[PDB]
Amino acid sequence: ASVHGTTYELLRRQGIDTVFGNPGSNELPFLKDFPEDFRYILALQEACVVGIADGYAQASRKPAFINLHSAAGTGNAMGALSNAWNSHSPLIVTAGQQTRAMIGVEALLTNVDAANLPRPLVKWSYEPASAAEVPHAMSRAIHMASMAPQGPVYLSVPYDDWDKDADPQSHHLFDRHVSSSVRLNDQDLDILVKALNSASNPAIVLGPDVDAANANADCVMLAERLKAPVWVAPSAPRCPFPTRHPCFRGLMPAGIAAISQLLEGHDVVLVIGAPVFRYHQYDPGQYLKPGTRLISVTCDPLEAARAPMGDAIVADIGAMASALANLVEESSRQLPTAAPEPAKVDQDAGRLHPETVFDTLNDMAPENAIYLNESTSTTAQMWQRLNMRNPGSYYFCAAGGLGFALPAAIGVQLAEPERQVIAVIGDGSANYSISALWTAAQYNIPTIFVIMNNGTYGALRWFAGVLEAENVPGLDVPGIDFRALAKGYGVQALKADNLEQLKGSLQEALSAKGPVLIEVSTVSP
Amino acid sequence: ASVHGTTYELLRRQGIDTVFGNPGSNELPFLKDFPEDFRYILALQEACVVGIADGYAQASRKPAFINLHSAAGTGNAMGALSNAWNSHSPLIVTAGQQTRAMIGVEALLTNVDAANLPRPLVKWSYEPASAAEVPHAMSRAIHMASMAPQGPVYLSVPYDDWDKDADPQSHHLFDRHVSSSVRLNDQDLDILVKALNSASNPAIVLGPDVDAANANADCVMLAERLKAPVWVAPSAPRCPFPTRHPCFRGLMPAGIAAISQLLEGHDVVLVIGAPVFRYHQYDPGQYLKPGTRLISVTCDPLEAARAPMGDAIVADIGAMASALANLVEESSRQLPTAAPEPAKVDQDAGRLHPETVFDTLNDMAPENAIYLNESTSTTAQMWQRLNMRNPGSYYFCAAGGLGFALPAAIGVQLAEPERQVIAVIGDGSANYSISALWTAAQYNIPTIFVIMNNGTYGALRWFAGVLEAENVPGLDVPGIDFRALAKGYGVQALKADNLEQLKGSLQEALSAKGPVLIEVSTVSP
Amino acid sequence: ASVHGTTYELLRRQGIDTVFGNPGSNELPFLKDFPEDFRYILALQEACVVGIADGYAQASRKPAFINLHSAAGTGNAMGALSNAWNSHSPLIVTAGQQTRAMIGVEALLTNVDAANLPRPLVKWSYEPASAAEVPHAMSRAIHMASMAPQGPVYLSVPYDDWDKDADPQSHHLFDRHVSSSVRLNDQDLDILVKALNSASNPAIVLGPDVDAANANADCVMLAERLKAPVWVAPSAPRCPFPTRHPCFRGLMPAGIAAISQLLEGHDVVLVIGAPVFRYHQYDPGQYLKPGTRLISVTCDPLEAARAPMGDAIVADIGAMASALANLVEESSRQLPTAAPEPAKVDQDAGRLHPETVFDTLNDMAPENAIYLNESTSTTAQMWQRLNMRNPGSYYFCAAGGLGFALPAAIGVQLAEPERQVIAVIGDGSANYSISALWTAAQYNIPTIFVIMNNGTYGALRWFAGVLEAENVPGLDVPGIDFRALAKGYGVQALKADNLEQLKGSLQEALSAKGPVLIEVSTVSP
Ligand SMILES: Cc1ncc(C[n+]2c([C@@H](O)/C=C/c3cccnc3)sc(CCOP(=O)(O)OP(=O)(O)O)c2C)c(N)n1
Ligand SMILES: Cc1ncc(C[n+]2c([C@@H](O)/C=C/c3cccnc3)sc(CCOP(=O)(O)OP(=O)(O)O)c2C)c(N)n1
Ligand SMILES: Cc1ncc(C[n+]2c([C@@H](O)/C=C/c3cccnc3)sc(CCOP(=O)(O)OP(=O)(O)O)c2C)c(N)n1
Ligand SMILES: [Mg+2]
Ligand SMILES: [Mg+2]
Ligand SMILES: [Mg+2]
Repeated sequence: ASVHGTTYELLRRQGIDTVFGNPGSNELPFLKDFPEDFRYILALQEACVVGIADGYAQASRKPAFINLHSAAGTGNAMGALSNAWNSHSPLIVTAGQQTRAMIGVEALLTNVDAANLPRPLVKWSYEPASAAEVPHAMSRAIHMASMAPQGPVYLSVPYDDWDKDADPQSHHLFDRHVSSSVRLNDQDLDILVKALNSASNPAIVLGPDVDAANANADCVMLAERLKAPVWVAPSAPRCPFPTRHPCFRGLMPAGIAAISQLLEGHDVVLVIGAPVFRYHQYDPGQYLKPGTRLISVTCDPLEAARAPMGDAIVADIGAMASALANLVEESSRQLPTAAPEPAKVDQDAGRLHPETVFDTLNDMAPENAIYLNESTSTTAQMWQRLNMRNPGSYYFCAAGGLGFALPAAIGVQLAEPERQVIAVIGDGSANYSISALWTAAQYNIPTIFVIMNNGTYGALRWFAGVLEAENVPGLDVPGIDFRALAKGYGVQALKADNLEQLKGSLQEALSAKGPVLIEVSTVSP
Repeated sequence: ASVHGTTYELLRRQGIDTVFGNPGSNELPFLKDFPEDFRYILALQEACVVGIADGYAQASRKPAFINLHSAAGTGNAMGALSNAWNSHSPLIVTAGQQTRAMIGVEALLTNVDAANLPRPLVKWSYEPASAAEVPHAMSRAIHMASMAPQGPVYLSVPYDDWDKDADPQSHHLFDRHVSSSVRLNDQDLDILVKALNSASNPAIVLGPDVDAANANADCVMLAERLKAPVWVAPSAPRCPFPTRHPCFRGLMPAGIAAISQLLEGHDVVLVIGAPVFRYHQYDPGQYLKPGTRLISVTCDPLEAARAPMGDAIVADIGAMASALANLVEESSRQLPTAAPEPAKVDQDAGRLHPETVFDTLNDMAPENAIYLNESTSTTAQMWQRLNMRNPGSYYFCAAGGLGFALPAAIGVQLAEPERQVIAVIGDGSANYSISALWTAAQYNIPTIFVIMNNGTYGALRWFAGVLEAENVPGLDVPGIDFRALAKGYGVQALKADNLEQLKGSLQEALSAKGPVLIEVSTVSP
Repeated sequence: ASVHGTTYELLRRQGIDTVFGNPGSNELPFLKDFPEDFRYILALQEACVVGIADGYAQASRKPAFINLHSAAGTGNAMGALSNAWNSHSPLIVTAGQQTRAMIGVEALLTNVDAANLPRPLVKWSYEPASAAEVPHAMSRAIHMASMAPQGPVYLSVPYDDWDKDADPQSHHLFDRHVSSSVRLNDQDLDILVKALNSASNPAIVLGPDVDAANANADCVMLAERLKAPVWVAPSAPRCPFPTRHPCFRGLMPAGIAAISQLLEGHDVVLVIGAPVFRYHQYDPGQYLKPGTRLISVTCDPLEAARAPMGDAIVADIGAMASALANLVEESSRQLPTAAPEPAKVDQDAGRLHPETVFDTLNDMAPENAIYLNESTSTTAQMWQRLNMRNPGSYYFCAAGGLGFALPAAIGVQLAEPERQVIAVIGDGSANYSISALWTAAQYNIPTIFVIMNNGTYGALRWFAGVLEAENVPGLDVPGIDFRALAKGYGVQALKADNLEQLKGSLQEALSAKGPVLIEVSTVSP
């Protein structure tokens, strides 16, 4: 067998059947004779290839396979990798290298010091020392991406390797099962359960690894038994809990003093599937107030090490959430009462308030919609206004890197063909991976893109206000016609300048048989 | 509180009370006002500082703290780190950096690009961005070294940081408990237990993470219930099983074809606490023969990813060994029969055969002795001839880096004051960290060093034979007087040129109140 | 031709005929059939292999070739590399890697992520992607080490590569000549010459790249024409000027305020072949006083970039010193007058003052002696008391990493068989690479080692005084018998407890036909 044949066999035996790619000449020997059972998803720029794969992985809860072109293709994707690192996305990134005979002279398209290029944003990064090693290296990549804590990995392959003879002993790679589905030993688990049972005012804080694990329903059982309020950890990249459940208390503010104040009076705070914590703004104070202690369950030793307070347990989030939900006592305390509905903001017949857009989306979208956020100044309102009952219903760029939601919405919709994906993207963010629109058009992946157009980088105007920073250049982005960009890439486009047109545009988009972009004229900050 | 005071408080609250060091000027601000409850162990060169700390950590089963001088001190220790990486040793390596005001100009003793210096041989490597951050960075280092898979970490600290004010919120670091004591979820554990119960001819292979976990006695229960032979995985850095137990079958040959041949006819091979596998020699063949399947339990995702065959489970070795030993059925098969005793090699009245040295050590040493091996051409004989009943009884440089056993024997004897440590070290290996002898003399740490003197790098002469390599230079090391080197560093010294003198020298050394070196005239290969 | 044959041919064609090494099993395929025209110099530990090669390179002014064993051998040498980096030493470091077929599984002796291991202390670090590439990679290593700014480089080679067929086109590597012998263009050179001619009170500061370039005699002509005082830049690793020439003013103090004060009243300060500057102690103040401007000529862009003041020119030191010495006008100012001789320190019949040792060395040593310093608390006195008329007469560990002078003295004496090498090494420093003594004994390289025994790390006691640091542990090193360590490794040994015995020991050592160690009882600080 050739290295090509053995590698595609390994991939299909490990569950991989799709290649997200932008091709190049170092990759033609890999892509030729492309197997009939695989499907290649082209995108026009690498940040878009990786963003699509990333949404697909996160929504499918399985690794996604990427193929990029040498150094420049890999480099074009590094902002996307920054997000994938922070979301623990299982991404297997492969890039073609020059033929081994041309690497020394550094011929054009040589990826110099290849394994160092994607660092520090990958779990494992490698170039094999011979062609026969490529299937074993690919095996290592699959498992490194897929073990807890999941994350992106990188394999560089000289293009001459593919046609070489494979090692016949590579067949032992094909059916390897590797598990990291582990939980705290019985004795220590019992100590943890007794501490939860004994708490007089417990709180729960949930992060994105809960949704990744599909542990959401176990965490609802846990919060119901403990009769405990549930917050989402700050800077949330996913939604880990039904947002209209009576226990739900919303997104935590990403500040040190805000969070200790929020948690005051809670004696035991249990954090599951989040870093402790992904703060953002400068908000100095106590990490925790007197009387509050914290216990974190994380799948990631780097999170456990860097928490400034609390105990920690490094284990699988699905296994831990399930064990705790089934072991804790039913508390005799009263179940928390549901937060009230948000108020309607006054809206005239002109530009839309973001509140109005979310309220209308919530009124019209199916109950199993999936939302993506890259509307940076409207996050708090989005979280208050969208009822998200099901898992896998929210994604926001986990490292803050814009250019995620537009491609990732396409990957998510590919992963979940029966759930309507709606990406709400600011006019600033929409440009970073605008070319991804073409993939949705070409493959007919029926994502709806809602572009919030207020003409400015609104969140940066807000941070500038907090800093009291005057005379900052580069904050305005006038003069973009999103309907013309959608036409550019083959996607039906609509404009909503007021509420009547927003309703009509949403009705048409929800009825459409393909992707749709709606440019919404929003109020300027 | 100062950063100095808060950092020593963090260390003592996390169980650390000893600093293994070779001091320098960037470290004086850390070492001044050295706390009365800590103890500083000086060694004269950094490979020796790290080798001592390493033996201490491995034998104590807890992290050890090291303090070295900037770049050159850290660089002198990098071979030692190579071993510590492969043995999963929990080493917290700190090094002093220049004052922050002098780093830019690259004053003398600046550690340039400090965090990259020890890579790839550390789990985590860092320099803090401010003085107030140093206690949190130290906390991160403690936990990264201590979480499974354990390993060395590196922290660089500008010398001006220590006298700065600490953040009052650093107190939340002091009592953090972080656990990685986890095992496979119940459902999958039950599947694994049923596969073991159902095996018709199971084999067990154990590696060094079993001894690190003190899981040895659980693995004896497991092998007794399964009525299964037990091998030690190849290239063994520790001994995970009593070597005269009836199930024990010895050290596996470090070759691919040798191991598949050994395992042939075994239907399920369970590997615990080892890489799969640490092969050495070139020995191409099948990874496993038809009819054999393998299941590995490892604490290290990098081991699980790179195994060329088998299933794998990434979990704590102590938690997994205990759970399996207590859950499996007692098989009705007959218990394996003990291997026979090794034969006596003919010995005349002249130079000693290595076989004779081990046989005599076994005759005379206490039953709780601890041995270290750095006699590279005699390993197989050592394993056959020393009855090691207890855990923590054997150490051999885990990456093959010579210069480990002499210092590590001193650390081990410090960790285990009531167990006689006996290091058997070839005349070649003895030179790499010869200066460590001074530490044993100065602190009166009563290690016995047995130097196997055959005048040559014997194992390299053997590998040269296997390669059929002629005219190789640099293989002979004549003209070293080990009794004079021991005198140099204050250690009592004895010579054994025949068996009568070997017996007398061992009797005197075993009776001594301090360290002793015995130079033994061994047969030339 | 094989890769082995083509590589040794490349080496001899590029002037390399000696391999400094400590062998291992990954290197046997390289070392077999060792060519009859090469010479292998064995040392017992890698810091000693690299220190010997380093002295040899620095004194010979040509690259030296090193061969080490995989990761642990390379790691044992990293402190030595830290020095070699700061001295711009042209060192070609090769290390053996596992066979390519065993790298993936990480067999024992695999050097993982090999090219990153020696960073940041090398100019270039690489592992070839195929066997046929090895001679080109070796060519790259030779030239990267040898081009200005010279420095260490690293090549990792899988052991199976050597017996493979070489590319017949590799012959084009054999006779490549690569020059970096360059100087500032004529127009800008003329501007610089006119500025020097016009200076009313010029000063010259010289660093180690002057001695490396053998530009010393040109700098004497330059200082004589400009009638300018000459200082050696701080933290000096080499001596660039005759120390009894009338222009010589000694070693600059390594502090910011000290140097600006020293230079005050000098209108133009010309620095040649040094960083600007290698400060050490904390000594805040003005980089330069009003009225002083600085112009640096360096062979190293990293030095030019990081100078906090002055203009800079990046060019070859030999070409620039020669051009300036021949172009500048003879000034009509009076030639500087020679510094007076140092005074005799009162010495009784007991322990030796360091002043007395240097005074006696200066009285007895040949006028072409070469000295090495690793007596850290006595540097200023050494510089005042040794008349060093010739180039290549002084070496001190350029990064401050102890363990350099003892091995490097052996390399220097190998490079300069007709110049008596005398290494003055403190009792603390002597331990770091003590095993190097064996190389001098085995090859009969007649270095004289003068061990300054005061029982303590004296310079650290001094820095502790400056810091006002009390209760510092680990500063004393009692209980070392250097005569016994020399006997250990086959080197004749003498003791001097007073001046009479110092004189007699020096007379005997200067008369000896092989290496000699003298342990000198010096006054305690
Ligand atoms: C790749 C990339 N480039 C730049 C940025 C900086 N940045 C961002 C940030 O540095 C801040 C990110 C942040 C931080 C905390 C919480 N949420 C977001 S926001 C932004 C403007 C986006 O404008 P738009 O999409 O029109 O939405 P709003 O009008 O609602 O704000 C910018 C430019 C970024 N985050 N990522
Ligand atoms: C830091 C370092 N430097 C070099 C080496 C290479 N090496 C070694 C290796 O490359 C091989 C290591 C090895 C490989 C597999 C199994 N066991 C050991 S062995 C050795 C000689 C040691 O001689 P000595 O202590 O006198 O014992 P024997 O006479 O019984 O053999 C050498 C030099 C090494 N392993 N580590
Ligand atoms: C590899 C290594 N390890 C540690 C150090 C730290 N250090 C040193 C330093 O951190 C300081 C180096 C320095 C700094 C500026 C100028 N000169 C030297 S000096 C030293 C003691 C050496 O003792 P000894 O040889 O007996 O001579 P003296 O009695 O005359 O001082 C030590 C230990 C070091 N420089 N290098
Ligand atoms: Mg906007
Ligand atoms: Mg030997
Ligand atoms: Mg001293």
